[PDB]
Amino acid sequence: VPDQRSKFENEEFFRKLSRECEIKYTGFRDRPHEERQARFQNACRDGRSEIAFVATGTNLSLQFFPASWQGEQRQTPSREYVDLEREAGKVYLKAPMILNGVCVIWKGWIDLQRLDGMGCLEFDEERAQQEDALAQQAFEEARRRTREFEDRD
Amino acid sequence: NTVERMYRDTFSYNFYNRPILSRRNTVWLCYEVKTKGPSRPPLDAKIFRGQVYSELKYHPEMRFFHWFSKWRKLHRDQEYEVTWYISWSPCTKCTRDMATFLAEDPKVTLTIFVARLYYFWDPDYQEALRSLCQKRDGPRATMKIMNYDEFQHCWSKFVYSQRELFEPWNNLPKYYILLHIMLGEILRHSMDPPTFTFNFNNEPWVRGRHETYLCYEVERMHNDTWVLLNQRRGFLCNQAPHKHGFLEGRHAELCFLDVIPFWKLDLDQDYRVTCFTSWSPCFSCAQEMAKFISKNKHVSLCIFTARIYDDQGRCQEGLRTLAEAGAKISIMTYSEFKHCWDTFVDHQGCPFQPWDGLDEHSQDLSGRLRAILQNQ
Amino acid sequence: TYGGCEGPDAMYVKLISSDGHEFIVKREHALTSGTIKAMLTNEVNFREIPSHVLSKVCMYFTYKVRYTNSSTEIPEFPIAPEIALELLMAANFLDC
Amino acid sequence: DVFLMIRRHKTTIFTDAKESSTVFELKRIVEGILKRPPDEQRLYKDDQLLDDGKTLGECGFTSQTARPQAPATVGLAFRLCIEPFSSP
Amino acid sequence: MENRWQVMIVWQVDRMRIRTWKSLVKHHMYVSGKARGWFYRHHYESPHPRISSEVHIPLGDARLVITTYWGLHTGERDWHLGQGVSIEWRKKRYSTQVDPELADQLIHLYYFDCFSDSAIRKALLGHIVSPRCEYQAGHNKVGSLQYLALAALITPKKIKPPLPSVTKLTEDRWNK
RNA sequence: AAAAAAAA
Ligand SMILES: [Zn+2]
Ligand SMILES: [Zn+2]
Ligand SMILES: [Zn+2]
Repeated sequence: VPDQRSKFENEEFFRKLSRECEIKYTGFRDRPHEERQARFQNACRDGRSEIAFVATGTNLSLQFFPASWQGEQRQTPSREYVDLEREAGKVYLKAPMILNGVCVIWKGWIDLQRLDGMGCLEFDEERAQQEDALAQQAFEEARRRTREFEDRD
Repeated sequence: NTVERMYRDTFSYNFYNRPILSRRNTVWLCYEVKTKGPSRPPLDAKIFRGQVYSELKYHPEMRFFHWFSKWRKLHRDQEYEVTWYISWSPCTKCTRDMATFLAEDPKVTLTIFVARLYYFWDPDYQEALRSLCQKRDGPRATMKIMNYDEFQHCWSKFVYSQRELFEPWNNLPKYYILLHIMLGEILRHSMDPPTFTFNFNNEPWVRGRHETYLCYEVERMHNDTWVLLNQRRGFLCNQAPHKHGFLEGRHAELCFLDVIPFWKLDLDQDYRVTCFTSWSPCFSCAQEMAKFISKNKHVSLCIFTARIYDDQGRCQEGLRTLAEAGAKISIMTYSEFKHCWDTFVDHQGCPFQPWDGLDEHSQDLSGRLRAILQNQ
Repeated sequence: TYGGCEGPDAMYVKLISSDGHEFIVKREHALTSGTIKAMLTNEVNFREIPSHVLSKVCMYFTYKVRYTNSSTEIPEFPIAPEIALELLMAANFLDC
Repeated sequence: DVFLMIRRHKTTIFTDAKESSTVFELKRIVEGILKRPPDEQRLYKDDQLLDDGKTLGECGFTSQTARPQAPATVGLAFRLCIEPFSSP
Repeated sequence: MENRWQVMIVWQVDRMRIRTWKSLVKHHMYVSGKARGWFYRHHYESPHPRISSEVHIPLGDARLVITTYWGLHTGERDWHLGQGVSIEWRKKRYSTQVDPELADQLIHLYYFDCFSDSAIRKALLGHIVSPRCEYQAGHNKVGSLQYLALAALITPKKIKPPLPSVTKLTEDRWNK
């Protein structure tokens, strides 16, 4: 856990920096604005479609897929959600992930009037100790290695 | 870049219509251009060449449209019909660009004949195809599968065939019918109301119903719930005997069983296939369906028939054995007729209008089917 | 840069080129080399390394320290074949 | 931040600083190593003497001029010799 | 009852890059023995409605999965970016999303040819160095001065067709 | 018989 936190705070992170970044909903680009808002809001309510949010200035996008499509449900010590209650005109997104070996939470908010908003990344302290220690150690050892001058001729 | 004709080996290698072929990395486009009106020889006809992996500007479709846009200027008050014979169906980018091109040009009609369907399982390609062809508010573009006549025309007019007759390969008709069913599924083709009304009448005394129609849909199991696979839905009919097609014509049931394995259903899941037929299966088709159902334990079969087809008494044995295999056989009632009308017919918003004596005929047929399946 | 080289906490280690040039570079940057790190007294004299080789190795120190943690859009590090073998010799000596 | 080169009398120092840093800051940097008062010195660039009051932007030098792989080169003098590096 | 989701990081790419990636992976799995041991899963082997293909790469006792995706509405206005890629590192029930550059770096630890330990010693004795690195996408970090110098004096091999790279597959071209 | 397709 201390190594994970140190990495998160001090490492050029994944190309997805923890700093606040403007994000936008990309779905149904072509269709008119009102149609886009209606479809996005309906998808957020239903939970039957998929929803994607892209960082405005890059190539990275976060995809929420229905947990059914994956097949076997994955055990979730922490909870992700798409809430539509804390504010009248905003949707709040919470998504735990494991990136490059460190557990994180991505938190975002989208304004349904404009279909854009802000997202950020934070360190997750709860699940780091719950995850298997052997797999953490294996990935850590693997990523510390270099191919060069390693093979024994 | 164009060539007048292609060699015999080139044609035989490239226009072979097995739905899944590798190592066909070139696209050949034979094109003809004519003027609307009485039949006359094409004004221009040639062949374009390309590689699938080349740049989009070098694809034969883009090259044809670039050539045509310039050549089209000589007489702009002329309205043209264009025919393509293409070994691979255009790609997703070309499909979209042709849609735009045809939207630009109102005085041009395009008919495309394809030997094979390229990437027919890609959802994005399917959407682009529906935009190009299905959409009646979009461009007037038709797409069809090459049959014997089209292959023979290409052999005659676009091949170096020195006094040599066209010789079909082994499974030309089988592959054609598979591809025809797949394309109809992708384009969401619909039955016209007259065909439905004439073929699906359940009056016991019918005159002139020599052909059997079959509408199919598929459902998948999940969370103890049947979820429709909107991709798998369509209709088909029997193939009349033909010297160039099937010598003794193929029954709709056999075509359906042929197309099922191409869907690549997962053996670890559970599926339900529902068929609505105007005639119940014959004895041989019932035997084939029973064998299929016995082998493929991951598929359940449901048959709803408008009429009971009986001949020589083997039909009752066939229905009995098909039922014992594990299929469910029933008689179409008001609900099923209305559902088929609303799902598989081009009703244009019109409501389903039942005919005279529907309910009584349904009841009599249900009694007959109960007697058949109970008595043995 | 108020840190006094003459003192124990130097803030700068002196490097003497075999050719006759002398540079000075922060202790942290020299720490990236195993030999100098083990040696470090506040002065280092290299028996063989020419002046230009010393300049290139120090520029590499700067570069790696600047981009040691960054893993995005790393710029190129120019090298020339006529100096490649001697630079490699220097690096092998220094365990850079 | 950027990195700088100062060469004079077969002597050199490698150090980093910020963009808007004035030449007074550069002289303060070199003071801790040269033990010589700042305003006495005068920098040199392209064999042009640098006055006591000078700024990066006013000088026109930019970040793209000085890189970790190719830092900007300027000479120094006391109360000038642009001595080249050794050659193969 | 609240809904449930899986969250992925998907790099938006164009279908042409996906096609080439598939072709290169297949060519080096079958025609060349270089990517032998990798597995390719067709679209019809996955229940996922959006999965287009999977490439599985054994890494010792762990595994690297590159997944391509179909029919994402996120595609650009010009449909420059309809499809997507994701990278995962799995071992037993543990999984982690992986950066494309770290992905190539982890791949190169197991599969292609690199300079041997005796490469430096041979080079200063003026001899010929072999094997020499042929996968430069596996050295995308800031390596030691030794590696940079050696790679300078002896050039890397240029395989044709190029070995498959996760970095080249998921590199931002639309926005640059 | 196989080719899910730049595996040529
Ligand atoms: Zn095309
Ligand atoms: Zn029959
Ligand atoms: Zn290597």
